[PDB]
Amino acid sequence: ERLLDELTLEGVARYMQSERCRRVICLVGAGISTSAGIPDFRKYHLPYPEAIFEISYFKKHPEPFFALAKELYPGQFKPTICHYFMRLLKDKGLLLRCYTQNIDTLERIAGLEQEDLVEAHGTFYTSHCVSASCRHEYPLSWMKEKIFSEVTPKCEDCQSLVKPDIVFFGESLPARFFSCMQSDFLKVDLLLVMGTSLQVQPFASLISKAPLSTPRLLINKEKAGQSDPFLGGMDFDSKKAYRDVAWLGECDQGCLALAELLGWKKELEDLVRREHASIDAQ
Ligand SMILES: NC(=O)c1ccc[n+]([C@@H]2O[C@H](COP(=O)([O-])OP(=O)(O)OC[C@H]3O[C@@H](n4cnc5c(N)ncnc54)[C@H](O)[C@@H]3O)[C@@H](O)[C@H]2O)c1
Ligand SMILES: Cn1nc(C(F)(F)F)cc1-c1ccccc1CO
Ligand SMILES: [Zn+2]
Repeated sequence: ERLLDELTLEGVARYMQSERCRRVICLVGAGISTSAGIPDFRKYHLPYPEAIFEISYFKKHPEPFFALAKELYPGQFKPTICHYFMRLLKDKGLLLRCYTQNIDTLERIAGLEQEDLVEAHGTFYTSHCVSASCRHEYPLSWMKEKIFSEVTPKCEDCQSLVKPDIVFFGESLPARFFSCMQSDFLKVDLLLVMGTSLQVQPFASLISKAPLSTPRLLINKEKAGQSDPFLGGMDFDSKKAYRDVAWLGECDQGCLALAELLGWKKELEDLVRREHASIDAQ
């Protein structure tokens, strides 16, 4: 009946190395970056505490946002074992797409390219002048220098405010999300959900966009995605369970176990160690 021979990580690895599994979509959240030192990120006289992340207030008073940005700026941008496992998926020719709710750029530092990524909530990687007639793009280095010097970032062409490409409250989701969703989920063979509680919509509903036969593996500290008894959910434990698997623990250790099952543990170790060595050497 089912594509997985058993509702275990071993069954998922066997399915992955079968000829049936060619296209893997990753859905990742804050949990895949806590081991990197980036925790769950989410005087100025704010009218309401959400104003610091609402677009209108930012364009009126951006200084609070950038003060918070200096306070939260990471001491290092070192992706995790999980990030590099996704890079390995890319190298092995199995990665259809990575949908991320994170803005910390670690997916790109790990070697995932823009075509590989749907950054559902944007990113700090790129910033743009807020003027529609200009839209000058600035890199993260420029923005970091502005934030650390405590100088509000202004466009060099038109002197307008420059905003990191994260999706503020009152901004729309990137259209790439919907277009890529409509195409990708016709093609997915395996859904790999890592480090997210699947509570924020519409990113959570993504799991219901997979075909009914598509196996779905959750690597997370706690079970998530099951239908809420109060209000296509994950079914790990019922007698009708057939495709959903939960590996409970650190995302790094779950990806290590999966790589070991796949025979990739040495490749993953070498990749992580060389990339971390190059980051430390900057
Ligand atoms: N780094 C970031 O970019 C970041 C951080 C915090 C919040 N957010 C915002 O939160 C929203 C998305 O929510 P979400 O689902 O990503 O977060 P969430 O807090 O709802 O879920 C994260 C999940 O990961 C688990 N987890 C944490 N550390 C883990 C680890 N080391 N190993 C395994 N599991 C671990 C947590 O227990 C939790 O179940 C977006 O609005 C996003 O902008 C982003
Ligand atoms: C500097 N900064 N500022 C914010 C905000 F103000 F929007 F919350 C988020 C971040 C940021 C940037 C890069 C990596 C990780 C994070 C989140 O810890
Ligand atoms: Zn400009």
